[PDB]
Amino acid sequence: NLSDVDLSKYITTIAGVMTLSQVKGFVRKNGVNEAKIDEIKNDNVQDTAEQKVQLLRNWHQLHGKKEAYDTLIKDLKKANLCTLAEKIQTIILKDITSDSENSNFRNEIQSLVLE
Amino acid sequence: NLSDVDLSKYITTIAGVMTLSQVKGFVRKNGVNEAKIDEIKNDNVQDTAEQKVQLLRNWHQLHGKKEAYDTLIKDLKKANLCTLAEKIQTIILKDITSDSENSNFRNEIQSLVLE
Amino acid sequence: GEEDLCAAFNVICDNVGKDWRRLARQLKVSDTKIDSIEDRYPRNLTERVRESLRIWKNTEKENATVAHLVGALRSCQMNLVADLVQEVQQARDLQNRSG
Amino acid sequence: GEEDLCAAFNVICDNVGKDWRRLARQLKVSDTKIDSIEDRYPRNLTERVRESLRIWKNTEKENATVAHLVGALRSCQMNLVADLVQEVQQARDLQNRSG
Ligand code: NA
Ligand code: NA
Repeated sequence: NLSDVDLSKYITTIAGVMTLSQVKGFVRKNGVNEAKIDEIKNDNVQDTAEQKVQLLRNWHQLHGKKEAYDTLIKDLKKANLCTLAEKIQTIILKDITSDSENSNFRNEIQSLVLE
Repeated sequence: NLSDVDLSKYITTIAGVMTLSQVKGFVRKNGVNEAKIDEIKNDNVQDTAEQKVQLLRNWHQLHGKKEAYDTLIKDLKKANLCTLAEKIQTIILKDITSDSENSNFRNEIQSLVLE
Repeated sequence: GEEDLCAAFNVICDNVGKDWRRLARQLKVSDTKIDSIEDRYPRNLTERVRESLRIWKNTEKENATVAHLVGALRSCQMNLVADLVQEVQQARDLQNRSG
Repeated sequence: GEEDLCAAFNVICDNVGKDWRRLARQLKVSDTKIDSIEDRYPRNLTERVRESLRIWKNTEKENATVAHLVGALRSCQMNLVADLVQEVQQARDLQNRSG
């Protein structure tokens, strides 16, 4: 009855934490051929959010849990690690080249890893 | 009566968070000529800890508070930022290249910034 | 906070399933409540999981943290789900700044 | 913890001076105690500042944090001292791992 609503809420949550290109990249690596992508891309020309959800939906219904988990977790892990690296580098270069105090550095880092 | 003990406790604290080359670099930039450094260097051949303290002592008794502060704070800020950059880079490259989970990342970052 | 716990809940709901009562127990959800959740939502396993979490959030207004959700999951050997919740939370932390 | 607060105290003691009573007040040190600190140590201004801090540490066994020392300092516009205390603490954080 609510199987598909809960699946939708879940896949929407993953969609919201990935960019369209990032989703396209991931699903391409894990069994969604450029055929299916284009079909999805032309069904939602205005709606890029729905594009990500359909792409992930198509990917999701192709895989054993252990594979779907490992693959997605790995993907998010690397994306996270790159963004952390970019954001922390920016803070550091900003503060290392400033003449004022940066009593905000600790707070800044802590917010990037809030849990 | 205790002016010099408290000045010693303070300068020892700063000395403990700097390397001998870092202290030598700092005081050189802020008015302690290579003369005074060598005189200090040969008075404590065995004791590198005391070298740092004498070096800082000599520097300390040469400067208005506003200048002593700004220069020392700036120096510690840059050294801290460099060491953070190195340490965080290592965690990120270690994790980004691992196949296992690294549930430790947040804790790792948090420790670096503990206050 | 609010939206973070929602994100976590959506991940957990659609991925826990069989051993949800084990998870409810770790969230210090009483058996008196777990019996009633079995009664309220006999149809969907996913709906039972959600209400268990909702009770937990109402049980600590200020201390209902994702960090503690992840502890709960890991203590019931639901590690892959914990991993995914962590990575989504971390992803979300990195958007607040950019987005 | 222990050694961290020492390091902070050593920095504060030798750099506060004139407006120490202002700082004592921010650390919620009673006037009844500040009067007696003026009596006990009339000679050295640095010794008066130290005892002020010692009372504050004894006033919160578990909650006497360097973070709150830095708040105290900043609320008295002793920002350069606060800065120094923060940087020393940060330096110390980065040695625990290496050293
Ligand atoms: Na991560
Ligand atoms: Na970096």
